[PDB]
Amino acid sequence: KKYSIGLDIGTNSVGWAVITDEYKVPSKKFKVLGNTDRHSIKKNLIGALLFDSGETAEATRLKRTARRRYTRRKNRICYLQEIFSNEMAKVDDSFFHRLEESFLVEEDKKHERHPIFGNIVDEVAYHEKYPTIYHLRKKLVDSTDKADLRLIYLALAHMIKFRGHFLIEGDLNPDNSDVDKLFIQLVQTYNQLFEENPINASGVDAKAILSARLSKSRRLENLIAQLPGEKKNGLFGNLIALSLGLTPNFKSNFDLAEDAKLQLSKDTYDDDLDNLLAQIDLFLAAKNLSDAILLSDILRVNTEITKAPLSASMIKRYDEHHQDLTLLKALVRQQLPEKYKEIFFDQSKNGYAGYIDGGASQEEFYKFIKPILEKMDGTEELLVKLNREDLLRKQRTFDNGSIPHQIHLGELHAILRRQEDFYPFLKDNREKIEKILTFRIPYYVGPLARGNSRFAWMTRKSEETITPWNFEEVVDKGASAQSFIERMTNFDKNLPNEKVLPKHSLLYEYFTVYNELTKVKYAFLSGEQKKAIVDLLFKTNRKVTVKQLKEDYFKKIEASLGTYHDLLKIIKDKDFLDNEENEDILEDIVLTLTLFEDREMIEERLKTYAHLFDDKVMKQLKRRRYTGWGRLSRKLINGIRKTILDFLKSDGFANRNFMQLIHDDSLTFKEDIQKAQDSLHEHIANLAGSPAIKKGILQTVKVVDELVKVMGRHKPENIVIEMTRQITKHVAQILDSRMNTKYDENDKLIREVKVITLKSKLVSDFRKDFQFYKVREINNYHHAHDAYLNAVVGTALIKKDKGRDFATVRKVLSMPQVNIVKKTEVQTGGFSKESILPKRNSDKLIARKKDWDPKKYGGFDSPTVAYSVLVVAKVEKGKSKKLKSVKELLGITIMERSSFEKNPIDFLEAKGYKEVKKDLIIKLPKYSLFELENGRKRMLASAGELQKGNELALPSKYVNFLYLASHYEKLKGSPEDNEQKQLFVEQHKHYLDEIIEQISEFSKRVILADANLDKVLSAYNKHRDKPIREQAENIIHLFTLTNLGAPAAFKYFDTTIDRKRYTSTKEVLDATLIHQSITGLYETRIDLSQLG
RNA sequence: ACGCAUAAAGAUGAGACGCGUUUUAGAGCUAGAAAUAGCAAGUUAAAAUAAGGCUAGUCCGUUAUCAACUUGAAAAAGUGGCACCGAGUCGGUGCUU
DNA sequence: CGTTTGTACTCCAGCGTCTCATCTAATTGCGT
DNA sequence: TGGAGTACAAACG
Repeated sequence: KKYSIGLDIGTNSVGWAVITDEYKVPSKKFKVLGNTDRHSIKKNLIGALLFDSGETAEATRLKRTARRRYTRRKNRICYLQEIFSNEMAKVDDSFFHRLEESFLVEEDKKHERHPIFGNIVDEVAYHEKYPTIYHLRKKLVDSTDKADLRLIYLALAHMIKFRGHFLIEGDLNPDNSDVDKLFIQLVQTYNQLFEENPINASGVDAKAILSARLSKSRRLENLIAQLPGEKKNGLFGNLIALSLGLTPNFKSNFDLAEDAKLQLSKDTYDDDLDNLLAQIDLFLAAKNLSDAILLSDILRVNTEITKAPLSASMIKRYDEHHQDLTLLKALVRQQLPEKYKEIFFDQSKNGYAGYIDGGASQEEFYKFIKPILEKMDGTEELLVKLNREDLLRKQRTFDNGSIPHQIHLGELHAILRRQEDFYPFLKDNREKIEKILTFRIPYYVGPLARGNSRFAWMTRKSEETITPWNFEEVVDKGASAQSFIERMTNFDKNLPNEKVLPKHSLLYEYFTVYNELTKVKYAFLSGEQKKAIVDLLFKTNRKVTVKQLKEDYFKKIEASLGTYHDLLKIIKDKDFLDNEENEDILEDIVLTLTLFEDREMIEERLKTYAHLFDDKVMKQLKRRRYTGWGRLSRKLINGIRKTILDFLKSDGFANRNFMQLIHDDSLTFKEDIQKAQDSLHEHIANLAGSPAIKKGILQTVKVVDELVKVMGRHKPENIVIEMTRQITKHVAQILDSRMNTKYDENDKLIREVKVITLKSKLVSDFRKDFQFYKVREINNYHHAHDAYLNAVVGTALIKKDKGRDFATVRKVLSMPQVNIVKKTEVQTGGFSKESILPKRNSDKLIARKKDWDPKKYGGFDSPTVAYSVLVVAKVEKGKSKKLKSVKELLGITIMERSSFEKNPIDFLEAKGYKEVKKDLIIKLPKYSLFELENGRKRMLASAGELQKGNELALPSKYVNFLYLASHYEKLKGSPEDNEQKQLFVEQHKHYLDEIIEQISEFSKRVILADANLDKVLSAYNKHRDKPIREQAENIIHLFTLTNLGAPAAFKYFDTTIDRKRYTSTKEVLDATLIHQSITGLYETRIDLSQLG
């Protein structure tokens, strides 16, 4: 018999339906097996799979990189301890050890409690003399006396461990923090160079530039307000180049500097400024201006006093906190004695004592303390500081995120240079320590694997271990840098194994220009004319017009080659460029000038050709750049056999374009078959979009194949799919390739099965036209009905009685039975919640390491179960230790399944069970389905919780009525329909009571939440008087009691009603467990009451 | 002015920064039998950031895939009759296994 | 009297900013 | 979101 399949793909559901030539759905008597006494069930060919949505890989990468950074930060300190290790034995042979025993409780320490000095008086003196680390950093920088080696190490480790951002290149001159006023010096120098004496207006201080939020709008407005400059060089158009990345990247200035580019004042600036060098300070002052605007912004100290600006800022940031605390204590105690014992003694409010010791941030502390400062007398300076957001600040606060590492380098350099003459091993290791601080792995070399990585691409110049001091002697940077881009670039589609040509490659240029000119006709343009036209026009003219100059040449005798011309300007040797014996040299150059960007690999690669052309040409070309990868490889256009490029260069009927030349002639048709070559699990990688659709496609294929398997393996006639978009074009190919695997008398496909695709406008119009209204809040049958209607409308459209069929449509929409299925799944993810709880005496705490007992150290909490196993055994009951037989359900967590699947018997024994019976172990994943009396179903959600399992089969008349009242005004859309709709809905009201009765009966049968039903009924009785719309708007909310899935709270007009949480897992240990196939038609029932 | 480089959505990979938690170290004092009472103080550091693994690397550990049962180490293959009259989570009648 | 267990009721969970590279695919400024 | 954890009072031996 003929039939068709309808489908409806989604992000969380896949409706499937089967219809014969008549639009009704067939039914069959499917067999069941197990230890039950049932043998058959009769089911309808309708269903709807449901599943959990997939997710993106981002959140895993964001932790993988963090794991790498934590694995490297320990190695840096390991190197530094190694350097000190030869001498530290003469001072404190255990210093590095107490620093590791520091974390753990006093009972488990092997050495003394005090980390630094190991005895009480010295530790107290140390904390008395240097209240923070910064008072030590500054002391070491500003001193000429021998420091103790422990202090030097402790200061150095702080900077090597915390080292600031690497985002600024070149040097920073520390004293430029003082010279922020040099705006007048800038305009002065601009006046000296531009002797026309531009405006020297000084009425606006640089302070307004530094203090403001100097966005482009603010920068421009403030700059133009202070200087209506007579030329752009004195205003924003140049000062942006002087203080920010250039928006005028081209034509940065027209008068000086060759009219050439500058971009963002990188380290490359020192050579990009050669345009100014060749034709000339206006451009020198930018350096000091930027240094000033940075340092004077971050540093609150004029550095003329000291070499260590940051240590000098933080001391003042500490002193003001002390001086304000001592004042505020006195004021609060004098004016409000009742608040003193709250603010300064609590640890729960947002007060000061709740800001140090609690978790309170700066923002909420100010929010709390503003009023007490405001209404009290004499606090004006505190109000000023608070409005500036500099009141009671901590040193290591959240906003240190902008300090650059040159400051740390400058401090460390002097720290070494003051002490090296007393401790010789520092003298010959300075270059090593400073290297440890500054060393960084380049972004294109990647992980330093040895072949085991799934990610790495690095290649080695030697088989040796990498350290900071010999990185470039072991990694071969050129090969890694090339592979970095070669890894990601895609392959040629026509022969899927060779790399693609760059867009600017010269062979590609010839190919394109020949393919263009061969189509010129007047009769096709013969070969000698090809040579003449190309040599005259395309090798001389920088933009040959499409039309005119060809006609000019024609009348004289009787789309661009850009890279050729750019090379012609870069190197003037005409016959060096225009020679075949140099084509394979220049092609490498055109590749290098697009494969690299860092201006070091280009030196690395071009250097072999330095003899072949003079210095100036080489230095000019080194700065050139190209970008873009094309479509075709070398093998497809040339080399493979005369080649195709030769045929294009030939004369006669070879003028046929590539796309036709390769296609018609067997001699060149041969390539497309000789290397023509794939399963779904890698074809799916070609699909664009998020994984959320890939999952739906994958499930849809399985559903289709298994439906075909059920139906006696006769192929379906038509398949209708639903989501001008590529994805729905790809899915059609995915289905039809598998379906039509059959070949005709010409060895090509036979269309056994047709694939069709629709758009939702038709089905929505059908809904509105024939009043098959959909309400999304009641039950999950809409997926199946949608799929069925898709199949109906698609088959009707492709075949093309409405006065006869609608009865069948009505009944199949009204059928009570629909094969809803939820996909079982083993859980994957993190072991437990991340928050490290404080120590508690409860035993739920999970140890954070092997030998850190949670009772003393705290730890994680609330782990997650992977799957649950039914176990039957004997357990030791009572003080008399009776080995009572027990049947029990146990949960296996993600952390444990590795051991469990390795050895179930010893794990179940370690749980405490004795004499467990092996073959009675069952695996029960999440969402396993159980059936109990009266059809009361429950799904497992964990070892100790359940979920509902039933669908409410509300009749069609009620959903039809509720549709006409869930929307009243917006639903109208037309007066002639509205009048009769209003006349209809008004003439009966008892349907509200019918809905209440239905919900009450269904809840009494299967939900068993009677208290909430009583509350609902009482509230409905209370509000019976309200108009019909007000009733309906919350009657729609009322079905949240009966819907499938985990229970959740909802609200009724004034009353919130809380969720009921089933927990009685014990009631299930004797229910009929159901195993289902994906479609749900094939079933297996295990009766747990026959076991144990 | 039709044109395409464009911004504005994503997908994937690599390189660095700033915080936040947890446990110790920073000798609280006085009057009282104690409970309690009065006052003083507060800003920093070390160690860990999925338990761990063997391939021993400056490497790997949260994405994707997964009813039963027979065979197969596994991949993988294979295993469940039809017509008719009716509907409250699917029934019944008939034929043939 | 002592124990297990059943219901109703809270309170809760790691986060923000940089640089670089490739791809797809639908969009618009105003190129002239 | 929806699941683990704490604190509370009644049925059963």
